[PDB]
This record gives sequence, C-alpha cells and structure tokens, in this order.
Amino acid sequence: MTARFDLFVVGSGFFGLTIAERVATQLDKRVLVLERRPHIGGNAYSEAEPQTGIEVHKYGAHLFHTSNKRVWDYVRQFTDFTDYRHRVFAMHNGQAYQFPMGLGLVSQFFGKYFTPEQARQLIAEQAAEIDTADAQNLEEKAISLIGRPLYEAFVKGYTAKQWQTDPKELPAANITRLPVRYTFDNRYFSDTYEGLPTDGYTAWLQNMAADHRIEVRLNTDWFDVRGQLRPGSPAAPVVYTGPLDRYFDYAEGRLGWRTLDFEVEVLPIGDFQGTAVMNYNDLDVPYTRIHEFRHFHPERDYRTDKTVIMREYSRFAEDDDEPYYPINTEADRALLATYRARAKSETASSKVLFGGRLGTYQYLDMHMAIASALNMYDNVLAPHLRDGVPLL
Amino acid sequence: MTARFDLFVVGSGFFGLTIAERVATQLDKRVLVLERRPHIGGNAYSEAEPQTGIEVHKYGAHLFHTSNKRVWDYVRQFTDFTDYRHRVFAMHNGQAYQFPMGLGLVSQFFGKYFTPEQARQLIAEQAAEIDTADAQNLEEKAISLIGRPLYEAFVKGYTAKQWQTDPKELPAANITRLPVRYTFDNRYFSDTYEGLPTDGYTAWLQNMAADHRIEVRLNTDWFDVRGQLRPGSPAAPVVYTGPLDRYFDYAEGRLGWRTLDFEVEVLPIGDFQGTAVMNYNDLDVPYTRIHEFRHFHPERDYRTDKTVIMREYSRFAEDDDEPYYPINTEADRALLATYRARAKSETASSKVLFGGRLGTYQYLDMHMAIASALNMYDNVLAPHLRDGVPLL
Ligand SMILES: Cc1cc2nc3c(=O)[nH]c(=O)nc-3n(C[C@H](O)[C@H](O)[C@H](O)COP(=O)(O)OP(=O)(O)OC[C@H]3O[C@@H](n4cnc5c(N)ncnc54)[C@H](O)[C@@H]3O)c2cc1C
Ligand SMILES: Cc1cc2nc3c(=O)[nH]c(=O)nc-3n(C[C@H](O)[C@H](O)[C@H](O)COP(=O)(O)OP(=O)(O)OC[C@H]3O[C@@H](n4cnc5c(N)ncnc54)[C@H](O)[C@@H]3O)c2cc1C
Ligand SMILES: O=c1ccn([C@@H]2O[C@H](COP(=O)(O)OP(=O)(O)O[C@H]3O[C@H](CO)[C@H](O)[C@H](O)[C@H]3O)[C@@H](O)[C@H]2O)c(=O)[nH]1
Ligand SMILES: O=c1ccn([C@@H]2O[C@H](COP(=O)(O)OP(=O)(O)O[C@H]3O[C@H](CO)[C@H](O)[C@H](O)[C@H]3O)[C@@H](O)[C@H]2O)c(=O)[nH]1
Repeated sequence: MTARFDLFVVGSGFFGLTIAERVATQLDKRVLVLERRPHIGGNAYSEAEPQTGIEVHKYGAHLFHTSNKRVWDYVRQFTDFTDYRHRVFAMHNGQAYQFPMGLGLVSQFFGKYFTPEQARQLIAEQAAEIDTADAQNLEEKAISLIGRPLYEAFVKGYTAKQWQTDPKELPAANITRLPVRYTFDNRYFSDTYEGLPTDGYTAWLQNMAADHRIEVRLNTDWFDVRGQLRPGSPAAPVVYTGPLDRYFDYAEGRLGWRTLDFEVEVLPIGDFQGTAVMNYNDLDVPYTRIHEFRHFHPERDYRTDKTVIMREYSRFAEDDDEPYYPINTEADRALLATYRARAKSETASSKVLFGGRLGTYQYLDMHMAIASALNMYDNVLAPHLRDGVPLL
Repeated sequence: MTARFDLFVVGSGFFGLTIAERVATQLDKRVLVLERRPHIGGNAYSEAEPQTGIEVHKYGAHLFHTSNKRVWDYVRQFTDFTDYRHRVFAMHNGQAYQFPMGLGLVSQFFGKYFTPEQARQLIAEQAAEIDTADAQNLEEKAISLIGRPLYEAFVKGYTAKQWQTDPKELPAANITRLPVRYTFDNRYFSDTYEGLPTDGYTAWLQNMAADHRIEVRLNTDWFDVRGQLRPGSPAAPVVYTGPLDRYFDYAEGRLGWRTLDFEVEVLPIGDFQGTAVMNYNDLDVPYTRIHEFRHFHPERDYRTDKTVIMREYSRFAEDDDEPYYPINTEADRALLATYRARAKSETASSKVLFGGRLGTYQYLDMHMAIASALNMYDNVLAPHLRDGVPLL
C-alpha cells in the first residue's frame, strides 16, 4: 500500500533541484524529478565546446551572485566558486564604454572627467523630467536614474531589441536590476557574494540531484506521464516549475514572454573582444550582446589560437518556444492574477505548487529562485510532508 | 656567560619582521629588533584618520599581491585579506582613462573601439622604433610595450615627476612593473593572490612581531646603540635593512634615491574621485597621484559626509630624508657594486647581513621583500644559527 514517491517535481532547474535536494536530504523522502529536456539544470545547463574545451552556457551567460548568506552557504555544498567578478562593456557608435552607470560611463560619453559630485549634478539635471519615486515604467525609471541622454544612448535601443515592447509598458524593476553608481566601480552586480562554478554549472547541478532518493527522468513531459505517476503516489504533492499559462492549456489566454536564439561560433583567433560580455546598444545590429566564454574563466588556461563566441538574439516566444523572460505588461499582470487564482485552486484540489521563473511568471535570477525554493520548502512543503499541514 | 640575544635586526619593515619572526618562532631564538622610527612596519605602517576612521597608509598606498603561494600562506598567518583588486585610473588632459595598457585605454585614447587583434596591430606599428628584447632603458621598453603615442601621454610626464631623471637613464624594469594587456582587464597587478589586510597593516605587522622572543625597540638608531648591544651578544649576527650607502657613512659616495612627501586632507564631501588611486600623468600638476583611502575598503562602511585624500609628491632624497625609491642609473649601479663588495666584507668580518629595499638598493614590493627575507632565512641565517654554518 506504499506510494512509490513522496514528491513530484516538474523541471530540473535550480528551483526544482533545490526543492528535490532539500526534501530528499532533510526529510528522507523520495523525489521524482521530471525534465522535459535531454539534460538537467534548466537554462543553467552548460557544456564544453569540443575544439577549445571552453565551457559554454547553452542558454545564455549565467553569472551567480547573491547577498543572501544562507543561499551562499547552501550552494557551496554542491560547488566551489571562482573569484570572477562580472563586468559588462557597452558598444555604442563604434566605441566601447564602461558600464553600467558610473564615472567611467559618464566621463567617456560626455567627453571629460566628472567628479562624483559633478556627475551627480549632471545626471540630476538630465533626470529632471521624472523622479525615481514617481517612476512607473522602465523608461521613466531609467531616465530618473541615469538621465535622458544616457537612457537614449544605452537603454532605449537595447530595450527595443530585448523586449520589442514600449518602454512605457515595461516594469521599472527591469532597469533597476542594474547598479546606479557615481564611482569608477563597474561591477555589473552589487551583491556581497559572486562567482562562477569552478567545475562548471552542469557539475554543480548534478551534485544537487546526486542524492540516491532523487530520481531524474530526462526527456519526460509531465503532462505525458502525470496520469500514470500520481496514482502510484496519490498523497505526493507536485511542484511545477514550467510555464504557468501552459499548465492550464492557455485557458485564460497567453502570457507575454520573450525567448532567445543563440549563434555559437568558434573563431580562429584567440580573443574576439577582450571581455566576457559586450552589450550592443545600437539598433544597427540584430543581437543584444556577445558572450566570449574564455573570459569567464581566466584561471583556466585555454588555447590561444581559437575562441568561442555567442551572439544573442531576442524575440517573442511562440506556441512551442521555450520562454526565457516574462514581459509583465499591465495586461500580462492582469492575466497572471487569473492564473494565480487558478494556481491557488490547483494547490487546494490537487496539491500542486507553483514555483520558479516560469511557474510564477517572475524575472528570477538564480539566487532568487533558490531562495524562493528554500522559502517554499521551509514554509509550505516541509510542514506538509513532515507534519501533515495543508499546502495553503 | 650568555648572550642577551641570538640576533639583531635593524629595521621593523616587512623584511626585518619576517626575519625576526622566522628566527624567533622556528629556531626558538631571541631577536632584538631596532627601529629608528616611533612605530614598526616601516613604510607599510598605517593609521586610522580620527574624523572618518578611515585607515591611511602613511607612507603611500600599500597594495599586497603575489604569485608566490609560500608567501601567500605565510602572511595569512598574521592577517586576513579582503577581496580588494587594485585598479588605477589615469588623468590626462581633463579626461580619466582606464589603465594600464589594454583595450580600455586604447579605445579611449584613440577615440574608437579596437578589437584585441586591431589593438595589437596598432601598438605594433607605434612600437616599431624599438623591440622589447632590444630595450635597455625605461623609455625604450615603454615605447616597445605600449607604443610612442601612449608613452608620451601616460609615461613620459609621470616618469618626469616621479624620477626627475632622463627616461633613457632609468631601468627598463621600472615600466615592466605594469601589466601590458590587450583585453579590457584593468587590474593593476597580474599576480595570483591579492588583497588588503582586513584589520589594517599595523595589526598585521604587530602580529608578526608579537612573539615574546621578539623585542622591538622604537626610536632607536642602530648606529647609536650597536657599540653597546653587540658586546652583550658577540656571536649574534646583524640583519641590516636600512640604506646601504648610509651604513658605510657614504664612504664611496651617495646612491641616488627618490623620496616622497604627502599632503593628507580630509574633505567635507563623501567622495572625491570615485576610486582608490588616480594617477596624474600631466606635468601641469605637481603631484604624481591622489589616493582616496575609503575606496580601498568598500566592505567597511564609512561616513559619507567626509573623505580622506592624499596627494603624492616626489623629489630627490637629501642627506636626512628617508629614501623610498632606488633610482638605479648606470652610475648608481656602479656605486652599488662597490657597496655590495663592502657588504660582503661586513658579512665576513662582523656577521652583518644586508636585506630589504634599502639594504640592497632594490625596487622591492612587499611580497618580494618577504620572499627575499624567507630566502635569507632558509639559506643563510637558519643554517648559521642552528647548524653553525658561516654566513658567506
Ligand atoms: C539569458 C539568461 C541569462 C541569465 N543570467 C543569469 C545570471 O547571470 N545570474 C543569475 O542569477 N540568473 C541568470 N538568469 C536566470 C536563471 O536562468 C533562472 O533563474 C534559472 O533558470 C532558475 O531556474 P527556474 O527552475 O526558476 O527556471 P528554469 O531553470 O528555466 O527551470 C525550468 C525547467 O522546467 C522544465 N520544464 C518546463 N516545463 C516542463 C514540463 N511540462 N515537463 C517537464 N519539465 C518541464 C524545463 O525543461 C526547464 O528545465 C539568466 C537567465 C537567462 C534566460
Ligand atoms: C609609496 C610606496 C608605495 C608602495 N606600494 C606597494 C604596494 O602597493 N604593494 C607592494 O607589495 N609594495 C609596495 N611598496 C613597497 C614596500 O613599501 C616595501 O617593499 C616594504 O617597505 C618592504 O620592507 P623593507 O623592510 O625591505 O623596507 P622598509 O619597510 O622601508 O623597512 C626599513 C626600516 O628600517 C628602518 N631603519 C632604517 N635605518 C635604520 C637605522 N639606522 N636604525 C634603525 N632602523 C632603521 C626604517 O625605519 C624602516 O622602518 C610601496 C612603497 C612605496 C614607497
Ligand atoms: O545595456 C543595457 C543593459 C540592460 N538594459 C536594460 O536593463 C534590463 C536588464 O538588463 P540585464 O542585463 O539584467 O538583462 P538580462 O536579464 O538579460 O541580463 C542577463 O545578462 C547579463 C550579462 O552580463 C547578466 O548575466 C545578467 O544578470 C543576466 O540577467 C534589460 O532588459 C534592458 O532593458 C539596457 O537597457 N541596456
Ligand atoms: O601612470 C603611470 C604609472 C607608472 N608609470 C611608470 O611606471 C613606473 C612604475 O609604476 P608604479 O605604479 O609601479 O609606481 P610605484 O612604485 O610608485 O607604484 C606604487 O603605486 C601604485 C598605486 O596604485 C601601486 O600601489 C604600486 O604597486 C606601487 O608600487 C613608474 O615609475 C613610472 O615610471 C608611468 O609612467 N605612468
């Protein structure tokens, strides 16, 4: 009369594996993880390019960073981190600029050196139209943070290619992902802890699912097998991390997502751009940015006659496309609210939880997803599986 | 019939303390360290500025870095290190530039973006006059490494103020202290390990001399007390780290040194320059660079209404001045060779060793001095004190 598993988890991304690992290890329960893709790790999956040996982040560059010590201590159970600090340069009108907002950018773009005080004054004038507290959308927030001349030169074009949506229709939270500084500090992130997985992302992800009580089935869509699996384990909750709208057959409508296409190219030169990520802010170029993956790991020594680069292209996610970014327009949020209510119903009726980037239609970085997973574990899943508490 | 001490060490700088600590701790011997100054640590001595609490490197900014793992492991016995990575910006004609040699510098100074390949080609043309293998002096080496336009803009002026000596008369080793890169990596150093002492330099230095078998006498010139001390410990060797020429009363002549004057100023603003060190490469300004010490320790949170800056001025060392830099002209090296022979004589006749920046008239960074000290300990001092082997 035994259930085969104690928990089902849909998706082997960071959210899924964090849920799977915590449940398996801390509660001594058996977890079936179901992954539609041929590999685990979700969008964080990485792979060594054959010719160079250089690790390639297959679904776009993944840079780990957090100010959450709990998360930092947790992820280091599965991987070491290098001392890499992420920096991004921006290409605009044939010149490469220091980035993001700071004295480096300001001095370059305005042609002379600005003191921290002088820079604050200049941006304050150019941000006069709108104040940050009053800013509703991306365009308003960006102008209020870096001034209009910088907004038009480094945000408007890039945002056009990345979203193809009116900047007045995009969330302000999008642009506030970028630090706004009045120093020469061009660190792209401002979190306490930061690094790349020493032995790559896939090793890190494999360590998380390594527990014997965790079984991961690859090439398995949950909607193909849930009719059979759940009867085998009727009491077992389901943690779903795929697209929220798709879970309900797009009943209420289709949430707006962006998806990404990549062009991976091995060049017969040692160094293409001299840096890990170069943003392309001008419209006269179809890609949003270019990754050169050798610069991700300077501590590894790679051949200097070849290098791997990756151009990144953005478009709207079609019916079968894998969604990368939630657009979150006002209409999208309205649609989200309906699915959320349905999600709350699925939790009540079928013990189905919803988590992750796709599961909650949120713009979630790796660390936020893991923190979100730990939250769901601590406050929802663990009390249920261990102490019988309902899931709402 | 006992000697009071087993070893005399003149100077409490990194060389002296490394010698003192190793001898005391590893050989169980008693060391008298004699320091002419009111404080230990030599030029590495640091002090918190009262108003802000910000640590000030009193004798110029000290940034620790090494590729020597042995040294790295050794110094961490006495201090923790922060994750600070040193970066320098250069001020030229009212614009702040990325620095040192790299794509950042090249793109700024030449007004458009250069690929790693394009940058190599450009510099190769501008470095045509002289090849690095053939370069004898500073000017030739610099031109062969960064090309003449960059040399004239960022090296010639700075070198004039720092040395006031013909660049054709200065060692090539001076300019090769700076990494030459064709990436956007603007790390000022290229060593494996790097950091600032978490609790400051003075704490680090005090930990090294902390051993009970080590006695440090401050405000004590060796030439004032050696007549009395050495009879008390006749067999005890002497490790001298003060100026080599001064040790012999400038008998053969005076070695060329540079000395430094500092202007320390507390400004009523939170941020003066947005960065730890700003070089000033133009001649229309008397100082070589400006240090803003709050940017040394971003992990410490300081008041944002005040900041401590320090302008650095360079001149020739007079009779009583403390020497900072060995000039090392051909004439200086000739003079050095004579003192070296005298040094070898003092070793033979009086068991007097010569080490350190001042003791050997060498342009020694902190890590090189410590490595030099460990070398002297392993190969000269320890075999002598422990196994009776002579010092030559
Ligand atoms: C281009 C890009 C760059 C990024 N860079 C960073 C960065 O630098 N730093 C950072 O912290 N974050 C970064 N992120 C964000 C990060 O990738 C996500 O936070 C991360 O993927 C979190 O995992 P998640 O499980 O919530 O979503 P996902 O990892 O996408 O996990 C979802 C998984 O569910 C599976 N799945 C979906 N539907 C089904 C189904 N029906 N049946 C079975 N399986 C299914 C999918 O196959 C997928 O593997 C980046 C994201 C992108 C797109
Ligand atoms: C402006 C500046 C910036 C620097 N920045 C860096 C850096 O960023 N990173 C790095 O690695 N290195 C740096 N250095 C170099 C570093 O300071 C030296 O390597 C370091 O001081 C090594 O110690 P040393 O004992 O060989 O010389 P010193 O530390 O100068 O030690 C000599 C000591 O001997 C004492 N003394 C001299 N004569 C007598 C006497 N007759 N009697 C008693 N005592 C005497 C002096 O008082 C002095 O304290 C910098 C140096 C300068 C000048
Ligand atoms: O040059 C830029 C960069 C960003 N933005 C706006 O800011 C938003 C967010 O920028 P992100 O850099 O965070 O975009 P991504 O989410 O795509 O960023 C991903 O690409 C980066 C590569 O350096 C980092 O890895 C980053 O954390 C990772 O989330 C963008 O939508 C865009 O609208 C710009 O306008 N111009
Ligand atoms: O902008 C510059 C910088 C250096 N040089 C030449 O290169 C030589 C060496 O440069 P250093 O920066 O190493 O000069 P310092 O020895 O004075 O350097 C000290 O000041 C720096 C502050 O960033 C670092 O702490 C450095 O390691 C420390 O030794 C200089 O003599 C100078 O001749 C220039 O021409 N222009």
